[PDB]
Amino acid sequence: WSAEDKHKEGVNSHLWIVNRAIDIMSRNTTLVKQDRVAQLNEWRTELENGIYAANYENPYYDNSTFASHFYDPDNGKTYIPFAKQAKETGAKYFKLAGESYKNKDMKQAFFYLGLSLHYLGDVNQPMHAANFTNLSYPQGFHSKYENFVDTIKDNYKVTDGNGYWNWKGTNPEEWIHGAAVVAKQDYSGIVNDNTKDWFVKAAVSQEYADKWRAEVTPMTGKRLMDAQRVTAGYIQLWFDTYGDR
Ligand SMILES: CCCCCC(=O)OC[C@H](CCP(=O)([O-])OCC[N+](C)(C)C)OC(=O)CCCCC
Ligand SMILES: [Zn+2]
Ligand SMILES: [Zn+2]
Ligand SMILES: [Zn+2]
Repeated sequence: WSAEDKHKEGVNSHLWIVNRAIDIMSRNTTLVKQDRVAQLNEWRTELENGIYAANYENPYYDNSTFASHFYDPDNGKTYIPFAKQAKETGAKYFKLAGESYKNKDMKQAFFYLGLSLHYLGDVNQPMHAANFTNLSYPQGFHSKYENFVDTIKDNYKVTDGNGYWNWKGTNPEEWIHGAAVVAKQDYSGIVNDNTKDWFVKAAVSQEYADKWRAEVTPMTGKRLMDAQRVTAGYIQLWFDTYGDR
């Protein structure tokens, strides 16, 4: 997903997903301790820095190849042989964030959590769970799709307090893998002969530009809503794990 601006949801789908997940936690009045939401907002600057940094600097963006932002649940690999993938990388920052938290280094803890949330967010994007990059055919489709998502995401906000609490085990890797499994299933709903064909013809015909956008919207809405619920459960897990007990 996009992450063009560090603090603006308008062009940062990653930030939007996290903010909506926090809203889910805020709406939940039977399980979530609201002081957890207070802490996230207190260290929002560091959190947002982490969400953003993943796409703009080393080692997070792997020398501009973003290899660590991809993870195919079927073979457990990213799109470049032997490179690090989203599951191990996302889990790495989830744990680093927790250790910092336990040591009262809030700035470090929330920056790392932000990074971890970025990776979790990415595997919810079908293309990232299928190793379909901006260089995959049709070239350029990956980025144009994520840019389009920013224009319609607000129509798919989750408005209840039901996050996927304890969705998977206590191991963050299970959460990232689980999200990728579901996302890859919805891959064909976004990338297929039709959308590929229309995207290419969209170059000369606005008529076709509207066609592929419409075609991928339903599945996009579903993916965005799932991403919100999973992220809320992931954050809740982080606090249950490192928040004393
Ligand atoms: C020269 C143009 C750069 C565009 C690159 C791009 O759109 O990357 C998207 C994801 C990046 C992970 P993401 O979080 O979904 O990033 C989206 C936003 N952004 C690329 C602007 C940082 O990575 C790839 O597809 C790898 C191949 C790169 C080809 C040059
Ligand atoms: Zn992304
Ligand atoms: Zn992407
Ligand atoms: Zn990314």
